[PDB]
Amino acid sequence: QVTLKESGPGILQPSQTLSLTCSFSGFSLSTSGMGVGWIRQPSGEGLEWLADIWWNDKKYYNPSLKSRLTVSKDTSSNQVFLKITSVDTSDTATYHCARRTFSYYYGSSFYYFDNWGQGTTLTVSSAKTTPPSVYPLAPGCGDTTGSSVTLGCLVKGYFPESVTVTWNSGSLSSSVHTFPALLQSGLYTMSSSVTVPSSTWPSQTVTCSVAHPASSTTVDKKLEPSGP
Amino acid sequence: FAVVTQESALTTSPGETVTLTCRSSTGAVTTSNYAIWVQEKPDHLFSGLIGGTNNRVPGVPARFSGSLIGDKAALTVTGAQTEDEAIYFCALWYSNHWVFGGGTKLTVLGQPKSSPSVTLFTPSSEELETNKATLVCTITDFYPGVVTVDWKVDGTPVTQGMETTQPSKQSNNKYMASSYLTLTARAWERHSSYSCQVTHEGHTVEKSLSRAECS
Ligand SMILES: N#Cc1ccc(N/C(=N\CC(=O)O)NC(c2ccccc2)c2ccccc2)cc1
Repeated sequence: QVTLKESGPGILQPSQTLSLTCSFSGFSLSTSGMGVGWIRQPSGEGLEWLADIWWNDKKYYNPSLKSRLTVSKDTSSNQVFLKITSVDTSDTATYHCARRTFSYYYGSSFYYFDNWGQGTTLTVSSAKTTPPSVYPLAPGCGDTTGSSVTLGCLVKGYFPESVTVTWNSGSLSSSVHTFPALLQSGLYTMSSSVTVPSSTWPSQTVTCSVAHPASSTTVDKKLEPSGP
Repeated sequence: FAVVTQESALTTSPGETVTLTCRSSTGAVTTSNYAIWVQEKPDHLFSGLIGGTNNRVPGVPARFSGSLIGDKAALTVTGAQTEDEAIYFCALWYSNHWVFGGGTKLTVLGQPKSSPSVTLFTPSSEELETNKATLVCTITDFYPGVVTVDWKVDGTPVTQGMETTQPSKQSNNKYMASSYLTLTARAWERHSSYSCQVTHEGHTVEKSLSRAECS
């Protein structure tokens, strides 16, 4: 039952120090061939390896991050640590720790990245908690005609993340497509669209409800037609 | 400091054999680079596949094999299955550090190709009040999950302003994505034609707004 679970702050101000912990189960850094690695996935990007620390205390680092990175193990408590100073905007990503395994088979060496933790997220924003701005996305001209009509809601400029939107149509607010956040400038931005047949709007009342628990504020916006 | 390259996307069908590659910008990939292979499933789910350059991690399906073909490290999946649709990464070792590739979006056709359903929204009056004008262009029900968003104004291209999201999977296992074009209330009122050019499977699906519409 090999398990890995990372722990961190979540949000951070630029310049501050990051402190990640990787608590694990099903193995020990006392035994040979064992070690843990640190990898991060920058939002909208690929993977970027950070550091490796083995049972014999051999540490390996990312060349460009060297001066800011420091990895260390606590075999006693069964956890590994990672400190990253002068954290800035480029450090917002989700951090993962993975079990490193070493095998020396017939002169041949093998190194693996087998078990991975789900991750912990970090947003290095200087911004203070801000409520979301909600704008109704009514259908413009050109294609106002047609079987069904798609409406929407633009949720803008808020911090930190986590916002839930709920649609309320008087018939069939069926096709609801909620889109992921797109952190523009320290504040996020997402969208949600719902689809209803062209005979249930403006007739039936459609309203999108927005919630930002971090700020507790809630917004109800009615979708009204766009005219001349 | 080398650059590791992998294909961006590959499409295959259940029962087929597909090979993905990993190349080093500094020359040939040898056993000394100890190529690794990992798979990324939606919602931050990573699973290790190949170690050494051809050794499998215990527990991994026997259909994943790894080796060196020419100057590159390869990953073959013999008889691809629909649950194999995911993103694959590869890393190489350069004496004292690891460097990951860009990853490959692999699509195993569990249903017929589906074109994108595009919709372009104009700036709301409430937003225009604040001197900002956001354009929201939603794209849904497309498959394979690879698309390309292009914006314009009066027919000429835009090179500053858009931010498209990475395609998410829907319940129907189809993908969706969203792009935004941010302008000022001024730049919006100084042009008449706006379009969202969406490319999927070679073909283009352009949407458009004209500020002279609605009478
Ligand atoms: N991932 C990874 C990785 C880690 C270490 C190595 N190192 C490597 N040699 C050179 C070096 O340490 O600089 N191979 C190592 C090795 C070094 C450190 C930790 C595990 C293995 C080794 C040790 C003992 C017997 C055979 C091989 C190579 C790849």
